[PDB]
Amino acid sequence: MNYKKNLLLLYDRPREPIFMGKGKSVFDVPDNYLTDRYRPIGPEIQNRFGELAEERIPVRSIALPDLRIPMSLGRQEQFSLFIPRHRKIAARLIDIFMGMRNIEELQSCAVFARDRINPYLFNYALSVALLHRRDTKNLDLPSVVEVFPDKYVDSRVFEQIREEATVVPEGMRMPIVIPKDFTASDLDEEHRLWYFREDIGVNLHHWHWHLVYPFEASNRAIVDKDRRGELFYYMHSQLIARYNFERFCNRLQRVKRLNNLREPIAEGYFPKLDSLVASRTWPGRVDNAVIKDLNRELDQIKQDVSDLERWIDRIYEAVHQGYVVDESGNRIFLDEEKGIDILGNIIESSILSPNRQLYGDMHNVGHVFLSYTHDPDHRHLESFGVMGDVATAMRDPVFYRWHSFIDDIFQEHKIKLPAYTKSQLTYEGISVTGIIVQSEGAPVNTLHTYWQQSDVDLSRGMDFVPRGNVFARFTHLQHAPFQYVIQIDNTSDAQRMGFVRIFMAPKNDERGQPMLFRDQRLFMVEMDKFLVALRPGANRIRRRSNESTVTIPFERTFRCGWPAHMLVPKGLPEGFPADLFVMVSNYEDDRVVQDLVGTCNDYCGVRDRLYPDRKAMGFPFDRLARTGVDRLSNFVTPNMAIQSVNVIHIDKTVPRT
Amino acid sequence: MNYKKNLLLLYDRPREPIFMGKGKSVFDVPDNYLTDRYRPIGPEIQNRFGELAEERIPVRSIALPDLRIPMSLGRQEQFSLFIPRHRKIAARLIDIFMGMRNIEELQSCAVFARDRINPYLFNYALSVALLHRRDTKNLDLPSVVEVFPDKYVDSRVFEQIREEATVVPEGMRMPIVIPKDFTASDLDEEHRLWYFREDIGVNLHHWHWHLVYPFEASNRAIVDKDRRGELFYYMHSQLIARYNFERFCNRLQRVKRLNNLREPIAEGYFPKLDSLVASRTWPGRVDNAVIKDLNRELDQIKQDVSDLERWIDRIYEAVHQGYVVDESGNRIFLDEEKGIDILGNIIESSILSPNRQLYGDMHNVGHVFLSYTHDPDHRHLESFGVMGDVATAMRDPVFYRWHSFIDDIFQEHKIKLPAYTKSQLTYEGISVTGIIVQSEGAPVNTLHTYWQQSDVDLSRGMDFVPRGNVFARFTHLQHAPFQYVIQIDNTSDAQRMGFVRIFMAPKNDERGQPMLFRDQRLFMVEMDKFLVALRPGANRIRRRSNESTVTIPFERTFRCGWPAHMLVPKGLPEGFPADLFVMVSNYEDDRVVQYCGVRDRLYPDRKAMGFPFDRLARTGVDRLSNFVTPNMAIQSVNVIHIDKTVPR
Ligand SMILES: [Cu+2]
Ligand SMILES: [Cu+2]
Ligand SMILES: [Cu+2]
Ligand SMILES: [Cu+2]
Repeated sequence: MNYKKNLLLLYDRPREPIFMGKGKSVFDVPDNYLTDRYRPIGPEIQNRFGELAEERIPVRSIALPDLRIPMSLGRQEQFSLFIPRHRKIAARLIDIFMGMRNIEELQSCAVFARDRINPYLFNYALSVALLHRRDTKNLDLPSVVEVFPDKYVDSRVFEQIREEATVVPEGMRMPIVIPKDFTASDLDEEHRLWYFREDIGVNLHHWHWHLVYPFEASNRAIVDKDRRGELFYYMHSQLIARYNFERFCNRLQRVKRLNNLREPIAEGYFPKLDSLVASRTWPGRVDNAVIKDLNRELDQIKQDVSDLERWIDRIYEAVHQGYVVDESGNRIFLDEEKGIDILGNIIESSILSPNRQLYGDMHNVGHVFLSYTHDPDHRHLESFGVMGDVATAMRDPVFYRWHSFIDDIFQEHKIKLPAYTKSQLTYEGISVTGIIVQSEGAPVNTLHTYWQQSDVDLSRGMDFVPRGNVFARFTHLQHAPFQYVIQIDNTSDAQRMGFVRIFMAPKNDERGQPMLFRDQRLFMVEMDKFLVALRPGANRIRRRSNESTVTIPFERTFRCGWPAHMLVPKGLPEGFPADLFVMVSNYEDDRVVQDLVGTCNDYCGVRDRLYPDRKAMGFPFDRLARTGVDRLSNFVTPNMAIQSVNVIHIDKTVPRT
Repeated sequence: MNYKKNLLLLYDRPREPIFMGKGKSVFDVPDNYLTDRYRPIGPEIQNRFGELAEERIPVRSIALPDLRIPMSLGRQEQFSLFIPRHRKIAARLIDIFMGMRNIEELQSCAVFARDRINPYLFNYALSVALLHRRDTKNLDLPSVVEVFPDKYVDSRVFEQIREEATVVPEGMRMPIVIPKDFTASDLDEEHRLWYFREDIGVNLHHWHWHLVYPFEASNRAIVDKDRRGELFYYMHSQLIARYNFERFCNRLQRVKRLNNLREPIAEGYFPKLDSLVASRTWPGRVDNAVIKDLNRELDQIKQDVSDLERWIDRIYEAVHQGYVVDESGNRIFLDEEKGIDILGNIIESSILSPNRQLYGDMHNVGHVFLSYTHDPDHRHLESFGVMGDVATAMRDPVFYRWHSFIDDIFQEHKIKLPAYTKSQLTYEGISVTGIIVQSEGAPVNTLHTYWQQSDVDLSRGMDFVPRGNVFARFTHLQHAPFQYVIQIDNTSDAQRMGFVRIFMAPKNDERGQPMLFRDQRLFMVEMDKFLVALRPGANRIRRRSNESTVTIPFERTFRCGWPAHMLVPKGLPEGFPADLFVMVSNYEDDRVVQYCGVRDRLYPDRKAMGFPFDRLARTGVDRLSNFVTPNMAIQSVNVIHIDKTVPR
């Protein structure tokens, strides 16, 4: 009905009162729905903003459950899901929206609440409720860049957008270029990774992943998704694999983990963001900041560094022991199947953790510690730095150090699992004899990258700015389109089903030697995974880069999955050598019997109960090598193939077409 | 298309070869589709009936997966979904039919298989496939009475139907009366409940319920229906409530549970059925038969009584402990919300059970033990008695004892739940001031029952019988139509939505006083549950007996739902006193944002099944008349039976 489309208007101009009129509509709000500030002059307002509106949306007056807790958070305050207290506020609000009887009342509750609670919080609480209600499915949720550009753009632009919108008439407005490589100069070698850390795409993917797989609320409210623990492990694990790749393409070494929390943090980061909702800027972190015990009375944080250290010591113990202990005292075994999934819920701390009290909230609390080095006891009345918000956490270099450490802990479990036997990863009959890649106007086995400007309308997000269009020009990494061509022989006499699993890693190390397996296995980034039917004899399989199951299209992100333009590492101008790897596994073993919708539920989707692959995530390379194996070229079975690829960057700006 | 209608022809005459022609059609069965018995004389056969057919259905020759497993079960053997081995065979066949994507290849696979596999098995496997594919939806499957009358009718009639059909010309054929109250004489007081145990209607309802909610099925999608565990609890729980009602109307006490499996079973039952597919009869059970350890090597059953006892001991422990343990070792808590649902899947064992290995297959294995007392080690090469088949299980009195026990186990959990507070079952503003019932030509607050003959065409099920019509006359309980009239006051100033929940129980005890709540709560049978919009002030709600959400129409059964004619207990000639109860709950709380429209999504009521009375009374409450809140009402009803046979 219309109602579905009317809720989307709430996302429009988050700080402009709801009675000011969104898009080509306006809400006809009761007087008891007006805020205390504006209610005493309600007559003057409803009339004043009624003009220029095609439609007028009525709203029925209900009682509405108590909004005390939702309103506890200040309006000009920041909102993070990492902070213990905010979690309890969101879960209260989400409960109101995710218990609202009708689509009429959801709209009524929302319209009332919207101008009383924190915009950032409202956006989150609504998102999730709509996302997981059974009568608001298939809904096109606005990009959070468009509603909250302050979390994605240098603060400098805002006063230019205000100038341009006020001075120049619509239609004649110049697109505002968004600064890139702006957080640090060349004295800081970390500045080279701007195109990854600060890319709009990857920050949106991270934010959205945490939307659809929260770690707190209610198991029916989306917490208990199949293998979400393993997902948490793998997704974040691939972030660092991809990051480490991009590091090698900028003449840097692999990211160093956060060994121990008492030693200083070498790499500072000033993010250059200004929260228009908080009306303040995010604090920076200086070079050689030290983690400090937190005592944030307001936020309900009383945590010592030793608490964190204690959790880590215990988690390590469990991993080595090989089992964990639940609240009850019983033992649960970290086996080949569910071990990783359990560990994930323990480490991030999802209510699915079999003993939160013992093994703690290790990952999340780390994000808070790192974000509050500048003001840990609240004596300076300052908010958290960028690592305290999922929306912005990936911008800071320390993210990759903290997430690198966490990964080492997971690894400590994976190296205990028994090596995959020759048998286990052989496909009797199937043999892959070669894989190549071809781009239009480029040699075989060669990928190209470059810069590309794209445009985004940030109009809906610019509160109290003259109406009209406000286009912003993003510069971001892009790759030339390509396609894989895989030669597979059947030699069976029957149609064979198979999973095509495509990863890509560096060929050599930082010192220029052909990488060993033990090293290289951890640097393999997944590039594609798809089902294929093989006829007897010979089969030529072709797969386009844009069909990737790791990626989501341009149009989806701007106008949940990994951004398409970030699919290929940057490489070097002189060319960066890389091993492309493909494996065909026996789909009959890997199959997950299931009924599936597969239509852009941002990647097909996988919002259906189960995850569509019985094998472990990162399956060929998640475990150690079997005896005798030493490098990729002798790890291989017949049903696998390796290919030398060369990744060439070109420092030029192509248009978006 | 036609294809949908052509599959329905497979259900016609299950034991007549598929090339003999069904209805006004015939299949053009290839010569390599003829069975090894019939292939060598294909020429003479194909053109025996070759002219006399209006339509001729072609059938394309396809690959056809290996049908070894489906064909493992003998053709002259009995089926049963309780037997472990049959489950694996059926689930595999279901998988084949289900796995042919095209609706034309399904017809081809079916036509081939039909004459190679066990008819009972075929019928099940097809029924399940059709009901749960997308292309074959809303397809009206023929009543299993019409295709397999042997499971529903005294064997005596069959030789009369054969005589009548051979001797007398069509049009002059007399309807065959089906014997009633034929399994036992008046020396057995259990014989009085024939009209319930042996009623066609209720046996069909039971069979069909297990069709749409299986407990084992390749793909955990069709087994995983919303609250199927709680459904399993409640549905079966209502069977016994209704049975116990009918017992009181025949001067009997409440059904005694199977306290322990070592003690003899007092009540024997000879069902008098003859399987025309097995060409044998179902075995009877003698008086004072004892359960015995099973070793049915063929059927793949190796179970000791102590195994059953061990499962029970463990389930009781879990229920008292208040939690279960999954395969992984984790604990899951039997809370107010999902507790009952979990327990249901545990008891009887649905693949949804969080730990089958520990808590076992308790309900199902019980059905097998009870059905094999006469031959537990297969030394006598005899098949299972009536309790071994869902289609026939309700005929035996022991069914209600075994299902009575099982219910007590569920109860043990329900009595742990906290009593519903005055608050929880009050509807602020709403007040029900009275409920009555009226039948045409009968005093107020009075229900009538009687016997009624109905007719069913068993023609499609009578294999190798001269074609024509074969009408059978069933005698079954019936009630005079009636309607409820409910007086509800709003006193709010706004339109209030509400759920009307109507139950009926016996009024008094054996000593002649008002029954106490603790007792009476378990004897309340659901009569209706429907949504109503109330205007401010006063509202007069009227509801017909035939609008009941517990029931399905006549036409569906004869031509899943409780039979309409069985909606009202029998009562006595002198009149049987009963308390009619109604409650209006706040639909806003009970609502679930998504017999009762299309079934395939959710159970439309957030409240527990049997909601007013599933839990113990709050402090101070003692009998129904002080359990009541304003938004409830009680009414004395009198149920009168009349021993006469009315026409339709
Ligand atoms: Cu994250
Ligand atoms: Cu993180
Ligand atoms: Cu049953
Ligand atoms: Cu049963």
